[PDB]
Amino acid sequence: QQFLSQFYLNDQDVYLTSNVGGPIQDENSLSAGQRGATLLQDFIFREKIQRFDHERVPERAVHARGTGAHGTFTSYGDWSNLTAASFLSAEGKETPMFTRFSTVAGSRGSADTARDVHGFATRFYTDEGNFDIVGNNIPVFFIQDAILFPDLIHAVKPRGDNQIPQAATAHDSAWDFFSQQPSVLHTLLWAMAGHGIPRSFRHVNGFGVHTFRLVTDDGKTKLVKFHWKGLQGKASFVWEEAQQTAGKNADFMRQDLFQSIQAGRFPEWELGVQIMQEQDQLKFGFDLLDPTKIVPEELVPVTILGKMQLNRNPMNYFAETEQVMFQPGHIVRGVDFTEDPLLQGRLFSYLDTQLNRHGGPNFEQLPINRPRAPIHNNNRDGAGQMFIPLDPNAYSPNTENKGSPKQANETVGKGFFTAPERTASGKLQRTLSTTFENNWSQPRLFWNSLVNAQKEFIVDAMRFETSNVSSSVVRDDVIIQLNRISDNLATRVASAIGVEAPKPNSSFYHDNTTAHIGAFGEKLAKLDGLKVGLLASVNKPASIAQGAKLQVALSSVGVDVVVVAERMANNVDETYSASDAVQFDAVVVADGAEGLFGADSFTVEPSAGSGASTLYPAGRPLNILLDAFRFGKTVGALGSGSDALESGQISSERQGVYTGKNAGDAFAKDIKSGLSTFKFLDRFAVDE
Amino acid sequence: QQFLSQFYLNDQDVYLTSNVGGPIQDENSLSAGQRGATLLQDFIFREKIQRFDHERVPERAVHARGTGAHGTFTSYGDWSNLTAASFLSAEGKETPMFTRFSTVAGSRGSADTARDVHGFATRFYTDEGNFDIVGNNIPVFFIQDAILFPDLIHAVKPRGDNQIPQAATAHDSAWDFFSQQPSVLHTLLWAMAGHGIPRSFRHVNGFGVHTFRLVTDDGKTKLVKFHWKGLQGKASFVWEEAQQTAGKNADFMRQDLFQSIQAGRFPEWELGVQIMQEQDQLKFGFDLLDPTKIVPEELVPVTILGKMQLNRNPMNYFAETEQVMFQPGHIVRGVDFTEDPLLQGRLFSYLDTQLNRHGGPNFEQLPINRPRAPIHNNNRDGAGQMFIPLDPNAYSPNTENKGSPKQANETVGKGFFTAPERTASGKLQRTLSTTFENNWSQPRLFWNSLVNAQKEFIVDAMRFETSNVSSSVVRDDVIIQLNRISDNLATRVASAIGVEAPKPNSSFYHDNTTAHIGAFGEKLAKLDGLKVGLLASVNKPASIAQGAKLQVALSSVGVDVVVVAERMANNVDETYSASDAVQFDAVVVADGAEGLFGADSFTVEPSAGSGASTLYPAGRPLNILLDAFRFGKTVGALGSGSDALESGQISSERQGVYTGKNAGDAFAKDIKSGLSTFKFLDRFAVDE
Amino acid sequence: QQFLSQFYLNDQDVYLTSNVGGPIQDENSLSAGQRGATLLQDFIFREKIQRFDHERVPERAVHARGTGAHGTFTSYGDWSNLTAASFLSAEGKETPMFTRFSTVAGSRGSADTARDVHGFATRFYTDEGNFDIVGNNIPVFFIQDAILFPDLIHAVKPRGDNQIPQAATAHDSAWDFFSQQPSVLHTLLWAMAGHGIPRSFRHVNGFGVHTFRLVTDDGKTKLVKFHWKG
Ligand code: HDD
Ligand code: HDD
Ligand code: HDD
Ligand SMILES: *[C@@H]1O[C@H](CO)[C@@H](O)[C@H](O)[C@H]1NC(C)=O
Ligand SMILES: *[C@@H]1O[C@H](CO)[C@@H](O)[C@H](O)[C@H]1NC(C)=O
Ligand SMILES: *[C@@H]1O[C@H](CO)[C@@H](O)[C@H](O)[C@H]1NC(C)=O
Ligand SMILES: *[C@@H]1O[C@H](CO)[C@@H](O)[C@H](O)[C@H]1NC(C)=O
Ligand SMILES: *[C@@H]1O[C@H](CO)[C@@H](O)[C@H](O)[C@H]1NC(C)=O
Ligand SMILES: *[C@@H]1O[C@H](CO)[C@@H](O)[C@H](O)[C@H]1NC(C)=O
Ligand SMILES: [Ca+2]
Ligand SMILES: [Ca+2]
Ligand SMILES: [Ca+2]
Ligand SMILES: [Ca+2]
Ligand SMILES: [Ca+2]
Repeated sequence: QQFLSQFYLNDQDVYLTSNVGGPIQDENSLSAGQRGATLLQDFIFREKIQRFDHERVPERAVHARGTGAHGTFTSYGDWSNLTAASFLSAEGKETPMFTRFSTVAGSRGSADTARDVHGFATRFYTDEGNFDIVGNNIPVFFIQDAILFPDLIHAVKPRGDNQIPQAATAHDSAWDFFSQQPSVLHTLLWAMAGHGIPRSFRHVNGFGVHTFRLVTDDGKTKLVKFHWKGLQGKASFVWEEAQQTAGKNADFMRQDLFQSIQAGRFPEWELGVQIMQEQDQLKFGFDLLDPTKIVPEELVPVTILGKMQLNRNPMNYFAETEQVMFQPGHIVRGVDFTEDPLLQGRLFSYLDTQLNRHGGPNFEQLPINRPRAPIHNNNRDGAGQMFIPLDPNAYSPNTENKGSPKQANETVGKGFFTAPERTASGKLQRTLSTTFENNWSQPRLFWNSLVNAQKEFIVDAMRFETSNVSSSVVRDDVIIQLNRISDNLATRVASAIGVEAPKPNSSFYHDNTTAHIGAFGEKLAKLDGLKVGLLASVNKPASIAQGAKLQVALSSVGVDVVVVAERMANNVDETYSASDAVQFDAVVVADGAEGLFGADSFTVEPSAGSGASTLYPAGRPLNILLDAFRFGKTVGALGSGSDALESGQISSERQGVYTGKNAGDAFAKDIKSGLSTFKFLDRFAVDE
Repeated sequence: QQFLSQFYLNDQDVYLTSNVGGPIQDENSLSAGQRGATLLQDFIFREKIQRFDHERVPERAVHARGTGAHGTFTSYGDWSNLTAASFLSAEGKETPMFTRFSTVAGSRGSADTARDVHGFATRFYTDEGNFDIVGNNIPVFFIQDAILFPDLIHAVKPRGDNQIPQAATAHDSAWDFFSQQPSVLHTLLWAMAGHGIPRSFRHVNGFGVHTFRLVTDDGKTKLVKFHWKGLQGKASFVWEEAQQTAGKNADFMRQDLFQSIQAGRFPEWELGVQIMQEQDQLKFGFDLLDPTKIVPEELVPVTILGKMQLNRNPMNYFAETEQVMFQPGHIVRGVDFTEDPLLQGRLFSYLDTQLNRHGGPNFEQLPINRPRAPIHNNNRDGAGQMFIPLDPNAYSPNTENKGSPKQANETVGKGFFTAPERTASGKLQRTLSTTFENNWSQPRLFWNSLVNAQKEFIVDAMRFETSNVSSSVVRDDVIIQLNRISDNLATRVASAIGVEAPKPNSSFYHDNTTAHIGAFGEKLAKLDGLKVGLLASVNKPASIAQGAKLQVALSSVGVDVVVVAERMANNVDETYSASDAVQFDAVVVADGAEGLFGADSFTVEPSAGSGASTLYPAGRPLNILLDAFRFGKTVGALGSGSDALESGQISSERQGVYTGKNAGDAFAKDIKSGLSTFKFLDRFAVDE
Repeated sequence: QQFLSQFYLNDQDVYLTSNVGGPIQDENSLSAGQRGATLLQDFIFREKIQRFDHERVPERAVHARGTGAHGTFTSYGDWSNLTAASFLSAEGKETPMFTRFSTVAGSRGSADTARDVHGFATRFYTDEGNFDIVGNNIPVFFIQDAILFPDLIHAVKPRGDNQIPQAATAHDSAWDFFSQQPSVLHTLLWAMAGHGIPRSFRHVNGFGVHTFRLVTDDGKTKLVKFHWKG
């Protein structure tokens, strides 16, 4: 906020002006008489409406729906023996960042909690150029060659004739593609697991996906995978809960990130690399160049390089978040590409697509895209040229500008250089590498590694999605492919969708596992920004007062208590009308609120002597409680509030149901335990 | 320069970087082996070539060919009793300016010296907003309603089928339009006179064309015409000279301006207004709203308000000159529009057309277009948004931003306001005003007011142009219209083009004149930047030495002496091969150079022993001399240099031919007298 | 469909081609060897990805979320005593139409069932030119002068800092504008009633909102409101 502040427009206590600084008024069109026609000479009208008429720019072709934040990177060491990259050159060295998180398929107003792969794009504004790692929350991708991207995306996006369905793979074309292109199976399993529906952007990890090269000044290389290890913990929804959130708060995840940062609860990730040798490319039984494969951490551990903290919200979403233009081609000395055909083609796309978004070639001149390092080159002109180059002789080699700008390379001026030992060999060809052909072993590895509940969630997701697939041909092709991963998986999905159970095809079956790969099964590391909804009543003021008492006990772990009541009164945060279970990570019925939770509240006729409230829909309080329970959330009750649990047929003997006499330390302890468990998986049926 | 310098990129003694600050080299593509194919991952190649591929923007729809300079305006007074305009509020108040001069019809890269109307666009960067007067070097325009602009311009521009001819009205469609739309006749006469082919942009006046309103803080108005009175004086070419210049130096006028500013010979114009009352709109015998009419200075004198000086060339032509986007809608408090239908429609076009040029709505954010005043409004977003608005509540009326930005109007915040007594009355209609119907009386006024030679130049121009009109219908229609101006004019043109001499139609004939309206007839006020070509010979070093001697005698009046010889040697500026009469305002043959001017030099056989030079084309020196004479320029000879005059059959008794013994003060005095006269009109035949 | 069919591209049982008619394959990038780098000379790759990279156009500034259908209008009469409009000149005269329905505030991909005013835009492809009535499902609008449109829309649309909330008036700026500009109250009541959340586009009426003029060949006029009665 040193650098960007030069572009700020402050509009506090000032007179309105045109875009060229003439003071104006803008509330009435210029007319010929009181009731007359509007005049063409009204330049105030036309300038104002013209800016409005042209406000929009094309949404991103993929990842249109996203949110961003500023942050800072701190290096944990001097990594110069591993890479020449300046931002990693010293312990404690700090580098500004901008990060954008996103879904993939949906357009820009689609719901945050759609099931999808998620983007995780991080820019380092380094002292030797902008460096972008444009990653995902899943370490593998659907396809093995960038040329297949429009096929994949056309298949997952809405139908060409009617543009249905929005932000969903639950339609024929998507599953047609997945089953025709089995490379997709690994990513598919991740997306059908908890990783497709995370609780927030703070509760995911990030991955560069591709193998990259790190390069030292003397040209030595290592092969790496980039990791962003989240310091909050993994937390994910179940499907029915994600759907409900989409209806109640389309902005759920962007709101969570914004509010956490405003509250000073800065989320953090550690940057790590799996460090490998050039000679390791084929050593592990798969190709390091294949973006559908993970390197299990049992084989190569993650070496931690430093830490990113997100600590500042944008001032203007459009200027900063909408306009940020990431490119994997934003590379710096000390990093190089590999021959991963997915990565290779990506490099073309990100330079080209900004011409669509920006409408011209000078997109790197936007404040959010500018480097924090000097720019000196012979590039010229183009629409939207915001600089005035003083050198009128824009060519090399020259004598007219005394040989400047000067060439920079491996040995002089700290130039970028391609890793010097990289070689090409063989015939020019359009082929699929024979090393890429195992599409099934790693999906089985992932499947083996999940807790039973998460295996079920995958099954339930695929049952849901493929029941929406009309084509019998597609449904059958899907089951055949799933069967090559696991006969159990295929059989459990087939039974819901009218497909005969397949016989085992054991070519790729195995029992290998890798640890903690699922979204479920580990406790949260931090509870920052989680919310407890305290269901209270204005008719019993002592119920409302329990909010403040519970809050004081939970403040130190960064948990907010939200007081819900029938109407806005002192110390009430929101009304039952405006509330839903999906807003809260835990729900607590306050002592004295139990009268709102009658078991007949859903269907009772609102007669005068029923004394039903008009302040919220029939059964709203009980609905919040029951939804919270069914979704697997921590539920609690204080004092007589436990009567509400009985009305809802919720036994206090169940895990994740807590009762307390009052809102003391003993109760807060239970709630903290519940919140760290996050979801109580014993409430979900599993196939026998 | 304090403002624009923040956008400067200095590339002296620096390493080459990408657009995002990464040091690079850019001289070899990345290849697979020494003789291999280029790799897609070469981001250095692609960023460099993408910038190049997108360098161009659409040329302006009209006035594509032009040049600009920075300057400063000084007010001669406190004009607050005449106008609320801030830049005219104090004696000695200074305001930065940018000015662009242009032709109209030709594309980018067309010749400076095409016959055309010329643009004269001046921006004042005032403390209360940018104010543009977008004018021409002729006070009247061809048409009376903006809606006819595409018709006029399609007719004047090249044919639709083959795009011939460039930058010329000498084709059927132009003269078809002129003869079908007699409103065009007044501007046509100005353009066919010397005003169509000026010597330089320093030697023209400027005009706002339209009647505007000036308005005081209390709402009182005057009607005005804006004038830019040039302080150098009017100077113009003859047609055959303008053509030869187009062949030898397409950049003649832009070069003249650039070099004059570099030499510190800053051209100046005084801003003036003819001040009239609202009640004067019809009382002069024509309508002040009619842009085809002048107000003769005999009826209303010009009141001088201040002075513009142009004193700094751009640093980068594209960034500054190509991207400057003028608008008559860039108006400030203290000025208002009139109901001139040409002005009225212009207001729409200049806001719309910048969307084409810039490719998006944020063109006022380009450095050259930004105001030197604060911007505060609720306009938002759009492609190429270079600001970050801090106010997230971009609407009025608001409480969320405490009611800011606040409305500015006549009485508060110094807002723009429409002159409060302007009224509308009558039926909505698409009609030509009955007050606009006299198309011929003022053309006759202009014709009457010219010296005989300039009458002849109009005749000669029309003879040239209409001899290139194939259609007999068009030729006949032209003569009919000209005849309504003057039977003399019509008959003189008709005789060249095979049209029968028309009978007089005396409806609009009159004998009134207005003073000094032509481009010819007055002496120059300043000789700054005029050029004397001294034709010398390396074989007679004393001839070259006369250059320095003549230069010393002429340096005090800002005239340059250019020494021309066979080859570059000490104190030689140009070679005969690279020289032409059109480069010089006067040509002098040096003592000792006379041997180069033999009468047989055009046709002698260049055989071995003939002695003829290969250093320049046959007859070049004599050609320069004879061209200079025929074009009407000052011609001189020193010492035995006078033998060259004898060879060219040029008698020294002729006006504007001067001889002397040596380059002393007496000869220099004669040259200054010749340069002040500029063109010797007695060398041109006139109809009897 | 006779008119639009000339622009149809039929891709049943055909070989794949480039945009300039050259038969191609598009499933593997051209590489230097089996595991090598992708070549710049792969024009098949670049044309395919360039088309993809540039698929999107800006969404409409308002009414971004909408759907359309083709149809046909039939005149019930010869209305020449009321209007010179050609498409209303004979009983039984038929004119092709296209209609788009929409919400107002939400972006592309926002929910159909957001509470909002709804667009009802109908084009008549008449024999004397295209005629559009660009209407809404509510007969009155929030503001009385077009110059206030960006103010209304900036207030209703998501906050400038964080772009929250999507497709909703349930935030401070919207209600700030509504309460500062009481002209908005009539439309507000319609939108807060069932008209803000219809069951479908088939179960709403349409309105031109503005008073228009109808004019006969001899220049006689009536003032009208246009209605589409479902
Ligand atoms: C050849 C096409 C192609 C392919 C194969 C990929 N992408 Fe990409 N992606 C684009 C073409 C593209 C794009 C069309 O160029 C986008 C849309 C907007 C933009 O700036 O780039 C983009 C955007 C985009 C964004 C959003 C950046 C932002 O927030 O603005 C992310 C996070 C990713 N991609 C991530 C990935 C990952 C992790 C990939 C595989 C490992 C991947 N993409 C493959
Ligand atoms: C309605 C169409 C129209 C009409 C009737 C006029 N103009 Fe204009 N003119 C334009 C439409 C336009 C334009 C298409 O909007 C241009 C082209 C580029 C631009 O910025 O504006 C322009 C450019 C343009 C320029 C170039 C500004 C520059 O250097 O960038 C000048 C000097 C003028 N015009 C002068 C005039 C004069 C003195 C007019 C009559 C008194 C006139 N124009 C009538
Ligand atoms: C001056 C600004 C302005 C104002 C005051 C209005 N509109 Fe409008 N409207 C636009 C500016 C606009 C626009 C920005 O020009 C749009 C966006 C996309 C487009 O084609 O036009 C548009 C789109 C648009 C659409 C979508 C057409 C489609 O489906 O593509 C409809 C149905 C309406 N408007 C309806 C109305 C109604 C019934 C209005 C009041 C009676 C109204 N608008 C006032
Ligand atoms: C890098 O390795 C070298 C040689 O082994 C040694 O000087 C040093 O321990 C290392 N330096 C850093 C940056 O840790
Ligand atoms: C880098 O540039 C320098 C200076 O021109 C040159 O000497 C050197 O050989 C270049 N190449 C490499 C690979 O270092
Ligand atoms: C303006 O007019 C008044 C009254 O006629 C006069 O006294 C005053 O000097 C004028 N102001 C200027 C700046 O000329
Ligand atoms: C200008 O605005 C002020 C303050 O809002 C208002 O009182 C006044 O009527 C306006 N003045 C004119 C001349 O319209
Ligand atoms: C000159 O103009 C005046 C005023 O319009 C007019 O009365 C007079 O007749 C004209 N005289 C000549 C010489 O035609
Ligand atoms: C129009 O009006 C006339 C006279 O009132 C009437 O006779 C005629 O039938 C009308 N035309 C139609 C088509 O209704
Ligand atoms: Ca391949
Ligand atoms: Ca329990
Ligand atoms: Ca008119
Ligand atoms: Ca010649
Ligand atoms: Ca003489």
